[PDB]
Amino acid sequence: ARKGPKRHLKRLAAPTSWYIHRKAYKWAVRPSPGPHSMKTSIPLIYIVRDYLGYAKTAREARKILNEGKILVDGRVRKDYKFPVGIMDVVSIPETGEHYRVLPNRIGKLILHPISEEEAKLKPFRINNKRMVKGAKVQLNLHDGSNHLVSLAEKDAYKTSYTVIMQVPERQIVKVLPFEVGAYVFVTQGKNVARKGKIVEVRQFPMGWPDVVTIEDENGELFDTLKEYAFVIGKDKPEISL
Amino acid sequence: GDPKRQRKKYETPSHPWIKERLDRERVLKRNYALKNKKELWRHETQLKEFRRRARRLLAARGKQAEIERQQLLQRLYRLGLLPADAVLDDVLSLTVEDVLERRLQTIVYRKGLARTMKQARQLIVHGHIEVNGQVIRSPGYLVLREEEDTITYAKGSPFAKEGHPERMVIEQAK
Amino acid sequence: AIWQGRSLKKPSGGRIILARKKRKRELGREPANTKVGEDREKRKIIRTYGGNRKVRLVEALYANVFEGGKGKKVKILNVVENPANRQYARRNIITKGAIIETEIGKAIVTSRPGQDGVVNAVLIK
Amino acid sequence: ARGIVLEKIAVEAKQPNSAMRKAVRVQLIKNGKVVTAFTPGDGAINHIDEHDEVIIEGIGGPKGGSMGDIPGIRYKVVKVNRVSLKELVKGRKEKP
RNA sequence: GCCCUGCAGCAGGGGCCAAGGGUGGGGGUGUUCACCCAUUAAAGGGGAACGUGAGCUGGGUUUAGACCGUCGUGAGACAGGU
RNA sequence: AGCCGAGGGAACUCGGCAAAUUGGCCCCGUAACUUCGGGAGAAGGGGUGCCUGCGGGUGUGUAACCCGCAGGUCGCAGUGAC
RNA sequence: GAGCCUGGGCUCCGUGAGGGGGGAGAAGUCGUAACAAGGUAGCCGUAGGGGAACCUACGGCUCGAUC
RNA sequence: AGUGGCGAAGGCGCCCGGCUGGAACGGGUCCGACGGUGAGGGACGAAGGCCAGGGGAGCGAACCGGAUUAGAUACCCGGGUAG
RNA sequence: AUUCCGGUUGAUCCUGCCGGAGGCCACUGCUAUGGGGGUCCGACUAAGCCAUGCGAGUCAUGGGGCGCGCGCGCGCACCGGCGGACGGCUCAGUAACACGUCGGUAACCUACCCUCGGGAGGGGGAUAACCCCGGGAAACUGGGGCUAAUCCCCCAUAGGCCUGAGGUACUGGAAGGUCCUCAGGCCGAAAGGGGCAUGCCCGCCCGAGGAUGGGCCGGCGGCCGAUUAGGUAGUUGGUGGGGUAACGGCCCACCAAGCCGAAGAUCGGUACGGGCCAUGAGAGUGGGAGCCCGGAGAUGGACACUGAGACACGGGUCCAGGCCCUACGGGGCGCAGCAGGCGCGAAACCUCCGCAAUGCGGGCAACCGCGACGGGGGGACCCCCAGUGCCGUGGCAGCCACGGCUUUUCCGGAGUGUAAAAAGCUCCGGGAAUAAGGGCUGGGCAAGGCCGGUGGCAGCCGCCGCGGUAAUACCGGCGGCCCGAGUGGUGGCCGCUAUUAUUGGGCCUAAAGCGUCCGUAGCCGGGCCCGUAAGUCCCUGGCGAAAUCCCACGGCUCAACCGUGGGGCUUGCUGG
Repeated sequence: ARKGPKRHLKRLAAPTSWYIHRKAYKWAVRPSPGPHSMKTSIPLIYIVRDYLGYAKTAREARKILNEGKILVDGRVRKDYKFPVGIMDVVSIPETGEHYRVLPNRIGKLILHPISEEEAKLKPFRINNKRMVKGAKVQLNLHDGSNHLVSLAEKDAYKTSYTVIMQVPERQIVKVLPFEVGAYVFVTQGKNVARKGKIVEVRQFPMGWPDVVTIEDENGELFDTLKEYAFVIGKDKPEISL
Repeated sequence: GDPKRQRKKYETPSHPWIKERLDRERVLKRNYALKNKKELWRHETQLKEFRRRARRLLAARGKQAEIERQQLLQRLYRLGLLPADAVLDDVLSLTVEDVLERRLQTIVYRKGLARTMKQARQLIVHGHIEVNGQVIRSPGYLVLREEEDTITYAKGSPFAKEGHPERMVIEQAK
Repeated sequence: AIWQGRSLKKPSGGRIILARKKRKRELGREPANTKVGEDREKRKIIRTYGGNRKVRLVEALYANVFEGGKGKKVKILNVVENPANRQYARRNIITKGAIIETEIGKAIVTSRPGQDGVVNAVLIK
Repeated sequence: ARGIVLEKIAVEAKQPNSAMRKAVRVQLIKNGKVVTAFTPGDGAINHIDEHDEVIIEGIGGPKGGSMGDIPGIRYKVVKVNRVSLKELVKGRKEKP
């Protein structure tokens, strides 16, 4: 019987969001707790080794990681268990390479190459709000991170808006609201990786979440949940998809 | 629960001692130079699988249905059992002799590289026959349509010389 | 040991057979019978599930009496009319809901001393 | 199953047949129960003796039961002291 | 304590002297004897008014009550049982 | 005519004769068999003093008779003898 | 709150003087009840009787032959 | 006296009088789907048998007799108890 | 292949059962050349007992100190820190919110990890190693002296918790929640340490949140038994409290009389649950050891300490039952971990090599450790591809003589391969030589009317039936047929079986209508109109892990196998 928490993970039990061979071996890297969830993230060693192919074993990957040759959100990361997730940026400055992490229409995560200019911005989705001592407002974002704001400007930040921020120094620019003409990118569900504009919102009673309708530029309509609709622009995108 | 076990790819008859089946299988075994009944039975099973797929797909409505239809027809054209302008009803007229004609032993005989089917089997198994570029040693390989013209003798093989005694004895037939 | 985890009978009235041991999470502890003191106050400290802390009162001398937002620290005389058990008034045992005399008058206890370490009471009108 | 021989006997064949069928009583080693077993072959009873260990199978019959013209017998001898009766009767092996 | 032996020893069998001491406990039965158990050095047999009721007991037996079986016409009897 | 007797417990005797054991009240729990009325108090088990208090029933009742519970304490023993 | 002892309930197994019927098995003894109107037509139900198949009485059925 | 009739079935035959149940026919009469089957449960139910009380002609299990028979615990005959 | 055949008669048609003929699993007889892949091998009886060796460690950049060489460098142990609660084994118990699925916690905990906002002030102490002296058969262990810390303690400040009165800034579907102000009180932090260097690396404490992992609750769903019919007495609820991390008869005091049940309670039997598997045309029947997710247990049973987490397989205490060492005073152990052994049985392997790959813990890192994992050894475990010669002439009826050829396989060797090996792959030399059996032979059912022996004996036989002196049915010889590195025997499941029948059976005479009626639940119910929209139908959102199943493409010679993608499966739940 189990007397405590788990520390291993088998390959047949790994999430579906990964590009991994499940029968080659028995063991997989269990990620460490961190910003994103388990169903929405992949460790760094798999990126270094199986996606880009800069190493064939794990010793080599650990060795490159322990020398600051790879960044995530403008920060150095030496832990091969750190979970990388959606809207995050992987940067190798020794090769001039910058990738943005996004899902497919299938539900798996990939690497979309971008430029050095767009590598310095990261969008965030406001997921909740709190009042903390000193009478200040704390925004709880979608990667599990947090931001502080003054009381005077509380009405400008709500629980589904999007905020663009310089990544390392973490300064805000270009808030984006949730309205009936905003651009959207779906992150989970059956309609993942689709994109379009908002049309209508719908609420329901006693615990059931809110729904939203969207129109793609071919003219077709589709519904999904409101917490799955990432806002990235007003009329056109601000990042590359 | 119970886990997976690998299963046979050939079927046996329901009764072992019926005169008609015995006679037919005897004739086929003799005229195609097979070693056992397993080979005959597994070719027959291939046929039956094709035939069941056709019977299922026929009159099934959707998108995966037509996808699978086209897949089946293209697979058959590639194997060499159907022409291009074919339809799903041309499958049910196929027989086992075609599957038996699509194997290396028979092709090596019909091409003039061997005097007999047994000689062709020996050549294949000893490694004197080449496909497009390769050495294959399995007389039941089910040659494709684009390879039937790339079948020759291997560079390292005595038969690859035009003056070999046995190769001359082989060309003496034609 | 105080198990405090599950019942060995179904509502229908049938019997149940424990399929596993008594876990440690499920356990309980023995009660603090907070008494009126004579010389001092007594407090115990207890480590708990997640590495946390509880404070037990065993003997009490002082209470915080509230009358409309203004608090005073006074003493505790005889206990009166505990509506939860007959013997508590006699033994002078303090619980939530108990009525106590102080230098001022009668007051009702609004706290749980076996969980908090203090006796907070509201004065009667 | 396995057991030890105690008694060698002969049984009458049912009607309308006339013959003696050779059998032995066998005391099992699992449970100690005594059963009866038929010895197949021409002369299979001479390759057997008391206190020999012998292995016991079903004889083959309707509903796992008596077969042909010897009812009352459900079992059959297969091996004698870890050798096979077929071989002992054909003459290819010997009983240690 | 001794003698003969078909007494090698351990023992057995048969006989002579010897009456100082010992020879017990339990099971069914009213029993005496007889039978049985476990021990023991061995667990002898007899007499004394079948020693001993002005010493005890009171199971058996032979009164007066009653039951069964047999015998008898019957009243009734039984060295037959309760 | 009566009281106590270590260790064993019917070895006593025709026979457990005589003596001893149990013993009041409350609660729990009680077989075979049965003429379904009984057996049955079957059997078997736990409790029981004094003090300080709290409640209930009838009643106008700090009159009277009855019924439940907690805590404290003493003794080898609380239907303490009868 | 283990273990130990004690009583009760439920349940599985082994055994026991003697007796009961069942099923098989070459050839035995006594009868001759059922199939033909089987030599008293057969059979259901209830009751009584007899070495045994069986026999009688009351009520029924035809799955009973002859005219 | 019927190959007939009434009754849920078992079963019901002299005549007259009284009480009572159900069906068919005829019907521009009344209500307006109130119906079918029915686990479990209930009511009726030949003969024979039992309990309690009466009665007892004929027939007649058991029983007893005479015959027939190798025998006859039976068929046949004469008597007879329950019923 | 949506299938039939033999058997009751002198002969016939029926019913109905027995057998044959197909597949999968376990044991087993005879026989056996070679490779590849794979989730195979003490599960069934004994969750029975275990000799030996291994299965959990790491940090010297936390601290003081000893030794060996030139303050520096190497090595050992000690204190201290994190981990040892994962992984690995098994199927006893359990008919249960244990499992599956949908939801919930506004009723809760969380060390390692991420983000943000803030802090590191002032004092004290001991004690291992080291030195002296030891005791005890051992296991273990005493006294004195000296010393340090990221060891221990204390003050302060932050902060944590309770209560009362107000304000209404936040989230949310909805505030016993968060924020602001006041008041009365209990508990109460920290290592600016280490390294490089003339600031950078690794770190300590508080708070708000998340992630990871868990605890608790609910609706639906899935065995048999009436020769088990009434059960329950903290039992069902309420008021007030205790206790828990937290709701709760979880426990306590008081008031009531409720709770479950023929739509089968209670009791008894068997049994880890699912994804899955076998079979069948399908409906359906049956099973659930091996791989994954969940649960439970560590000789039986009970109880506790330390820790974020245990009532803790390789840590503790006791009772029972077993065993071992002893100097007889006393001590120690439980393989359902890898191998190995005894015992039980019809029934299951080497006391091997390695941390190179995949992963875990520790560590700034380099790196160390791991019977997990990987790699070989033994085995008729399952699947895929092959071999035991080919050609021509002649003679017979597949064989023999003759003359040539090839080398899969075999014998020997060089490379590559591999952690090291082995095997496998490329090449070279030799040489048709190095390699077929098992069952059957009367009908069912394919194949002998041939020969010798036995003579109602001996024996065969799924069933029918042979054998009593010319035996096509026994035994053997010679021939022949089925499958073929396999072929036969025993037992179990599905199918055969429309012999369990929803699809889809039957009840005058073959098994089978209650003796007949009236009626409770329940099932089935006349025609038109209006309404609702619960069942039913369509469209769409969120869920039903992966492996397994079907198809196509691509990579290992093809294949089996692996990978990319597209579909189903998940017997369904839920929002519009």
